Amino acid sequence: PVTINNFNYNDPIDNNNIIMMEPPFARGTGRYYKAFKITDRIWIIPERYTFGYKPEDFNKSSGIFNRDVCEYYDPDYLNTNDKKNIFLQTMIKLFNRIKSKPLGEKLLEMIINGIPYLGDRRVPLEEFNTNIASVTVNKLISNPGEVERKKGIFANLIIFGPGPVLNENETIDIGIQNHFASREGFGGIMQMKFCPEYVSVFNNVQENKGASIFNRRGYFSDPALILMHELIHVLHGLYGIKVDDLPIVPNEKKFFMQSTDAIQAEELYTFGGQDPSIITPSTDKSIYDKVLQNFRGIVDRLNKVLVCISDPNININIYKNKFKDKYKFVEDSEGKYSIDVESFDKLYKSLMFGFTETNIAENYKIKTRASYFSDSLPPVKIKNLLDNEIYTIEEGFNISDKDMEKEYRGQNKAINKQAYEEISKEHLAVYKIQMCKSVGICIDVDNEDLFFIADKNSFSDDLSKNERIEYNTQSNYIENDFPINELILDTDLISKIELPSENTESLTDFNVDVPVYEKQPAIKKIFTDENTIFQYLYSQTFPLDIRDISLTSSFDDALLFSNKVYSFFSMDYIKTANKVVEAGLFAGWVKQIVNDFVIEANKSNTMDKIADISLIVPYIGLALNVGNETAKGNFENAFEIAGASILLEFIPELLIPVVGAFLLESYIDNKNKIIKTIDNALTKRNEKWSDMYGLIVAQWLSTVNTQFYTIKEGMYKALNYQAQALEEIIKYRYNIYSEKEKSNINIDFNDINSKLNEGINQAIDNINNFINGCSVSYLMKKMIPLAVEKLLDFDNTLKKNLLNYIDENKLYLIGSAEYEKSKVNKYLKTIMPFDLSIYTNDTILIEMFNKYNSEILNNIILNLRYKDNNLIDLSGYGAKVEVYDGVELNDKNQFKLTSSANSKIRVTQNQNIIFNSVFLDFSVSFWIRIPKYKNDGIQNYIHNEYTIINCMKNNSGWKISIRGNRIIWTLIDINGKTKSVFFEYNIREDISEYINRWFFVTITNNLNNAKIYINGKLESNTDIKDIREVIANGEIIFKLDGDIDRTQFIWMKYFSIFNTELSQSNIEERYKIQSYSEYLKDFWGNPLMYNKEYYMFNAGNKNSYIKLKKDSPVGEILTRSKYNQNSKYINYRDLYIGEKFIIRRKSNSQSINDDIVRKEDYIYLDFFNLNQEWRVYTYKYFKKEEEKLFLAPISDSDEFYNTIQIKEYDEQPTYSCQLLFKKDEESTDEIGLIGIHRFYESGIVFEEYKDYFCISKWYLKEVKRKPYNLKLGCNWQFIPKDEGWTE
Ligand SMILES: [Zn+2]
Ligand SMILES: [Zn+2]
Repeated sequence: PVTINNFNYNDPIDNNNIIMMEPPFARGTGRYYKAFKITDRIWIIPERYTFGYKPEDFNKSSGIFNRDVCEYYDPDYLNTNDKKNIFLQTMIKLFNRIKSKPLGEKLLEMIINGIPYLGDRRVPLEEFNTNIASVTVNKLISNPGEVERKKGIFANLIIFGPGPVLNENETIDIGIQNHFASREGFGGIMQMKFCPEYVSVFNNVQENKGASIFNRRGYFSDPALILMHELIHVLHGLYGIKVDDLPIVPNEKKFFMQSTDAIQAEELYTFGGQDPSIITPSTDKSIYDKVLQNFRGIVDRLNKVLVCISDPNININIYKNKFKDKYKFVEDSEGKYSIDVESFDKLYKSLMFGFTETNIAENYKIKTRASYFSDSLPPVKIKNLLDNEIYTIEEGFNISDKDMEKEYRGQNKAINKQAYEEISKEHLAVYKIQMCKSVGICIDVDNEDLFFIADKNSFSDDLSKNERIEYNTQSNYIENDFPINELILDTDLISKIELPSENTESLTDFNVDVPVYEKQPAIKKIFTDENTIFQYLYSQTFPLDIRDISLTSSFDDALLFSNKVYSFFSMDYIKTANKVVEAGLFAGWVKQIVNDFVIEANKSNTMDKIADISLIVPYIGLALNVGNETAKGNFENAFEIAGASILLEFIPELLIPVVGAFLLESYIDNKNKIIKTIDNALTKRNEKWSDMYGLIVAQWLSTVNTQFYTIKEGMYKALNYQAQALEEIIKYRYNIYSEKEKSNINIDFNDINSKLNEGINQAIDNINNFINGCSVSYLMKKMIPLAVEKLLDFDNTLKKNLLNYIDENKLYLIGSAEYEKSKVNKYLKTIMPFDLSIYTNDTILIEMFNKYNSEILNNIILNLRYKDNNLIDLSGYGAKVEVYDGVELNDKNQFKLTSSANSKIRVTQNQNIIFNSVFLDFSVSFWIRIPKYKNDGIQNYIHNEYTIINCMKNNSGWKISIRGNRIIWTLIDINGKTKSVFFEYNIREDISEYINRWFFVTITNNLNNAKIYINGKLESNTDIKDIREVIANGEIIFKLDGDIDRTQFIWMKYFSIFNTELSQSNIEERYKIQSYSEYLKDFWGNPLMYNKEYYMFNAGNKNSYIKLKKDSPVGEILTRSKYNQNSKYINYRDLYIGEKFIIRRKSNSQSINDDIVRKEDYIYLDFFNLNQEWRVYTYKYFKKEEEKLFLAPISDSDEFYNTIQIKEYDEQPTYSCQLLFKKDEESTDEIGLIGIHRFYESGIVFEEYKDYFCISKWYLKEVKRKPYNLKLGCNWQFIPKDEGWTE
């Protein structure tokens, strides 16, 4: 167990537990410091740390020491004995809190027992030397007034009070002659500058600080955790594993980049969580190797140590026994020490991945920041840690007896206000970047607010080096993970070996390197005329001396006038916000504008399913103008085109090394060693793939996800600036009224802020999801594929390398050279799927990833869409698309393939996507419109099959072809085996649902079947179990290829490919999404138009048509004529028959050219009666359920309704539409719907029933029924002449 000593600052010096110490950096000169032994080998010196600092630097100045910290200065801290005593008692309390749990007590025990090796690199291997500044420190025994008498002591840690900056805690190691014992396996006395009262503050982006922007937000740190973070650094230094290696350095070439010190892997390991993932596997191993090497040196020393020249009283055996336990070396029955790989591995992982801030925080139930790379905030002062009502050893601030245990409420700034005090900004110094324009106006931006973008030099290029393979050679993976549970239950973790006595010979060689620090300017001026995120956010603020502002959508005006504030919300929102009303209408106006704010903010949940984008926050570009000028034009469109990439402030240059070649070792005659080499190179190959992915993840996290983090913080600030502006306006307008008026105004400012704040929180959740999705998108589509390219290349090189090796050994391999030759083929055949969980166990990140992978739309690997009279791939995988001159394109995303040789599209797919899942798993979906057969060309139509889409590579692939009325899907595996599935529509139907009409096709392939779906319905199925590997990523050629008629053509739309099998549910949904439109459609499925001649079709009376009756103003209903020739293969009813109708628009007298008919439009239904245009009317005064419609010349009669409202009552896809007669646009009095009715006629000569073009109220209730009745007589379709249909 660990004993924490007790004492008061004024207690007498006893030369044992309370001494007068001579600090290492004092170089054995100057005065001593009263020090207190809080525990064995650990000392507390309650005084400011002054080594390397100038006296005046303890005062706040125009300078700063660290560019990424809001530095608090206070030269009076610890300036009285009572202050010193408070420091002591507080440290005692923190140590008690630390040991209050197993994890912490073990951290302390490891630190107490991790005594520094007696010596360093300059010491002979056969000796212990205690006479060096990193091992021995002196204490003054003599009387006060002379250094006459001193005594030496061994020590592990010396904790001082803070340096100039109170909130800048730091652990320092001792260097001598440019080297550090704590970095070379020996370990050495560690020092620390620490402050328990002024703690750091943080806030989670993906979360919310008690959902209160108007209230204080964020959480303050538990000083016990801050202390344990530093203790972890001490631990590393004591075990001599605080090694340096390739650091993460920030790119600082652009003005928007954040500047900071290089970050060592040891720092990221100490924090834990996701940060270790920013350290690539290559570097993880480099560090591992360096430490192991450090330990080999120590173990050899233990085998060679014979004497201690500096202190004859040192018992060699005791130290050899202690160091053996410290480093976990093993010892044979003779006394020979050696390294036990298993024990070293466990110790290393325990020290680097077990004891971490994140792991300890979780164990002690203390909240901390999400990552090392997260904006730092201004610190706060803790009022009284010594007050058990505010802070306890058992629970810290999160005291259950105060219901502050749940959700870390004790650390919540908005909640536990009695626990802290804000800091005077006058004592704070922050490094700012002054962005000046070439004129002039200047904006100050805190360095913390900028973009942290790791420089390419941050990553190791070790993957480019050659690797020698041997029967020995084994895989090398370092799991940046360690089960904290076992560490806590490790029976032999903590040493049970005697701790040597601390007294020793006084130090006489005070040689040591003392760091020298100095402030740098707190403001750096840079010049740029750019108006990016910083400028846009600034335009949303106003000075403190101003109280009357007005919102504006003009960014430039906002920057120009102090009373003008920029808003990225709607034009309507802005106008309403600046509206001034009378006291009597003020309350109403407040409810209105606040409600509008919520609505505007809520637009963050906008969907864009037609573009295959489930979520889009449309106003982000207007809000920040981040990345590639996202404020100009329409953001949604720009995002559909370029995706996540447009939001990035900078596109990183990735390090993706050409993997080094393998050198296999030969073993002639030795059948085994040769086979082993083959197998080792294979398993090693997988290590390269994994290591490569690791390199990608590290770069994504430190160059890309960091940028997206800044965008999220920016949006949080933007939304708050918007709410603050509105609150300012509301206050101003309210305060213009007199006190008498105010009394009668019903307003609650707390509720206002409550509703605004809630709207913000909802928007933040949406924005967080949107941005995280973008980040993962970039990783998967813009990073991973580039790594796959190199890994695939590597595989090929290694493939020929292995086979060739199997040849040169052909003899020594006898009857197996072939078995292990295919062994290579089948191994290098299957590639390693990328799984982020392998490189990190951060819940937030893993969840982001899993979310992304659960969205079927991310399985889209090809999505050809129209943009600027051209077809391009919007899948994000960058397929190259060449559309040749013979292809016709329109903005309705329709494209036509004709019989011309140049009517072709060439698509070159991305070869770096896991498409070939080995068992064949993918889908193709598209809309198509196939013209009707030519009546005198029916033989060739039914006989000649022609390809329309062909995708082959090495004689393997797939293709879509057509033979008359049949569409065919064909697969051809690597062997040449073939399988087909097809859908054939009938060509003898009176009225067909498919011939020359747009319909939706979807083909899915899995291990077992090949299925064809038509309009969401499964139509065909073919077992493709026997079919082997199918190469599907060759060039896709869209072109009619076969013995076709020169008049043959095909229309297509929305062609897309999924690298997964779509479910019937996914397909149904896609069908409905792509079928959706604000406008009605014609019979062929094209947009319905005004001023276009159409024959009319009735879904409830298919074979009937309308004809103006000869002697009367009515529409008689007749039977359609039919195909008359004698072919046995075809039959149909004529479609171009009956009156030629034409839809005219009612509103806006913009003439009668042409235009799109939209649902709910008011129209006139006319038709041509020879050289005249007649109209369809309804006699106003009928009392029966229905009546015959009145067809006559155009005119305006008081007795007839002439206005029709075109409707769509069906909620499901249909080309049918309905026609409604209402008393007038405004009223809700429905006359009825246009349909067909049967009448009985009995005259002098004829008796029979006849149908007429009518209007009936009966349809009004029927169209409400579910499912929609498609057979209703009020369902009409408009048929215009079309080249795809001849009769
Ligand atoms: Zn640290
Ligand atoms: Zn940062």
